[PDB]
Amino acid sequence: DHLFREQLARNYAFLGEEGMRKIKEQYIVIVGAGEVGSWVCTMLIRSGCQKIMIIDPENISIDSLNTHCCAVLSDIGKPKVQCLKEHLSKIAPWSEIKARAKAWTKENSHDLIFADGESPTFIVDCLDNLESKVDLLEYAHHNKIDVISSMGVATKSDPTRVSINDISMTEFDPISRCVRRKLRKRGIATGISVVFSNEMLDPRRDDEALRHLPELGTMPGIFGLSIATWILTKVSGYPMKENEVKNRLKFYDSILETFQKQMARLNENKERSSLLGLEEVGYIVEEMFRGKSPISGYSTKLALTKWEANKEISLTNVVLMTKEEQEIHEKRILLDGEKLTAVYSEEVLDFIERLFKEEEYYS
Amino acid sequence: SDHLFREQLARNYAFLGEEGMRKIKEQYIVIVGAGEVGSWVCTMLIRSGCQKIMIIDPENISIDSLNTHCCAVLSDIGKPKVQCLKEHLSKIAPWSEIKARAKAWTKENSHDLIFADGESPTFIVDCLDNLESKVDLLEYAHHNKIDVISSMGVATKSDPTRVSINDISMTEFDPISRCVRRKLRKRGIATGISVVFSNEMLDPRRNAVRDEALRHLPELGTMPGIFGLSIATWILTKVSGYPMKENEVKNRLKFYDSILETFQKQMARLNSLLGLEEVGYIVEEMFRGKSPISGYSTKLALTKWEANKEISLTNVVLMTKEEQEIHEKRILLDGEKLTAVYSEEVLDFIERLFKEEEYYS
Ligand SMILES: Nc1ncnc2c1ncn2[C@@H]1O[C@H](COP(=O)(O)O)[C@@H](O)[C@H]1O
Ligand SMILES: Nc1ncnc2c1ncn2[C@@H]1O[C@H](COP(=O)(O)O)[C@@H](O)[C@H]1O
Ligand SMILES: [Cl-]
Ligand SMILES: [Cl-]
Ligand code: NA
Ligand code: NA
Ligand code: NA
Ligand code: NA
Ligand code: NA
Ligand code: NA
Repeated sequence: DHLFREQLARNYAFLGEEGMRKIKEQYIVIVGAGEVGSWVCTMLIRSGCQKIMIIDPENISIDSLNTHCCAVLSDIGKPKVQCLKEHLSKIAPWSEIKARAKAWTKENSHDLIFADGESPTFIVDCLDNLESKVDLLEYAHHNKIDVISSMGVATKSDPTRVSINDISMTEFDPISRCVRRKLRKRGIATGISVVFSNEMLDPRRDDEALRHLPELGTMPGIFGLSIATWILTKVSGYPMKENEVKNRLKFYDSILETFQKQMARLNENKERSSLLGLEEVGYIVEEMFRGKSPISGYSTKLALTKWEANKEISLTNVVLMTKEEQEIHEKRILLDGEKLTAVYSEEVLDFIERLFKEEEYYS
Repeated sequence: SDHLFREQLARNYAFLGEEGMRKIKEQYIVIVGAGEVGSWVCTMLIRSGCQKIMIIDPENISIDSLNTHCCAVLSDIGKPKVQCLKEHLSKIAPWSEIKARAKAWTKENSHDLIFADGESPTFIVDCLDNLESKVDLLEYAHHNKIDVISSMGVATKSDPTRVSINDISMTEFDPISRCVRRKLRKRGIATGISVVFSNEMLDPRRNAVRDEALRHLPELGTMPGIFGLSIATWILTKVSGYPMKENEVKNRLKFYDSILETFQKQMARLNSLLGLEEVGYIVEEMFRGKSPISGYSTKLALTKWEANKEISLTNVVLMTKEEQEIHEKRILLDGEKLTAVYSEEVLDFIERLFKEEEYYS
């Protein structure tokens, strides 16, 4: 009773009575007991949450003893969740720790997280499998739960550059790109706060399908804690920064109008023209061409245009460019209808064709 | 077996390159203090490679130091902090030699502790709280040319992004760093000592008021780790042939000459003991590169404060050559009162800035 309070005396003195009282009553769901999740579960419990749940099927491979905070030679081949509850039941016997040695899915979530008829306060994504994460975040958002997602920690080697901001604003982190694009594709643009760092290492040997490669055995720690920290502060009501968002709705509208015009010029069907709404103009400009004309590189006064004459309107057959560039394009390649090989050089058409192949991956 | 080490540490091996690891193995790392930050540090370098660490921490694993310490559990409370680690780390890294030391750290024993076995220390990590001992340590680190990192403070820290690693010189902002740097500079050293710290502004809710009797307040369970992990990350990335930010220092040595030149010149126009390193302190640390009269950073100079007192650190003020000339005629030569020339708003701020400095002596 009064022995518990002396263990966390530090946090009681910092966040206060009102703040700390609010943390105890919460219930957190950790999806991924891996090298990054490991820490959250610990730190959350060390800093003193009574109830958390860990969801991870796989066992601790000899690999993980480089990063995993609480594991040890003796825990090789222990289900990652099973090891935590064992190495946290010596920190806090008071703490209920629901350990689930099963995989998470869209279909089992309803009957697994609500278990014993109690809602969760927080979902912490600490997954690796792209296909599984996006699904979790979709489910996390659409049910309106306070939720934070870890991005990958691969290629990262400086703890100063790490950050927590809205998934929308991870432009320059190649690791995040793979998920937020796939998550944007399902409509979710700016709902989620996430960890990551804008650290690029292209001069390394290492080695357009981008993948998770190596990682420095400390960094995952940094992430885990920085999440826990961010949880602890958000939950408590301590002052933090709000997440800035990258929705240039005004800019997406102005573009759409330059496309919605083109559809009245060509005089094409209303059942194909309405397909491109504000929602999808955003995706196209921000995630595909990254606010940059693929022919030149300019970013001032752009517009959309049907890419080929004969083919239907879709993401595979459309592109943005400078007004002047779409003026030419509209006039030359599709209205007069001459082959695009004489209007555009080799260099560019290879950059375009691949830039659709990459879009066809996320479809 | 070698194979154990490699297959266990593989992901790092593949990250930094075998040539990188070779160096990590060679390292003999002294970690002074193993309380919150120290504990973190120690664990990670062992866990991430290093097979030779010394730890120096008297106090025992307090029941409160559970939401902080990196491994410690209820079973091993009331146990020497250095031992607790040795046990947990010798279960994860049997290959690793962790010479724990119950004893406390002094300027005198330092050598007879660290060099005892005969191996020269490659890297020192300050994780202390007693300011005296910390300075005494950082002092020792530099005089014995040992690549050294030092935790500053985790007091009033909320933001895991603001955590920076850099030189003492650059930590102007972080309020905690002052007491540590100030003394350090006045011992005769304000460059070379790498330090982790958050320059996170003092949180408003729990302009001429600065009297440094301000100290450490409450921690936040997670933050110590951020510091620990980061200075581990740092040490690992440095030792291994891996690229790095390369922290750069704000020691305006050129400036100090040009301002001292004004002071030295004022002495020859009147009727010289003041050092260049002493000015640098007066300039950067006390007046903070800004006149207390105007606030401008341009065309600055020194000048004897009042004619009655001896030329000391508590009786020379930095200001514009504009302000030097006026002050020189009116207070040094014409012999006027101080209340007569300068506003009381200034003369207070100047008094406090001496009562600040008065402490550090
Ligand atoms: N679909 C999934 N649902 C839940 N956990 C998963 C799923 N796929 C993988 N995991 C686990 O989550 C871990 C992610 O942690 P990490 O690789 O350290 O970021 C993996 O190592 C798996 O053990
Ligand atoms: N003079 C000293 N020499 C070495 N270690 C010290 C000295 N004074 C205090 N410490 C240790 O510094 C650590 C700081 O950790 P903490 O008290 O948790 O902030 C404690 O574990 C102390 O035992
Ligand atoms: Cl959120
Ligand atoms: Cl063992
Ligand atoms: Na809330
Ligand atoms: Na519109
Ligand atoms: Na150094
Ligand atoms: Na400290
Ligand atoms: Na930063
Ligand atoms: Na100097």
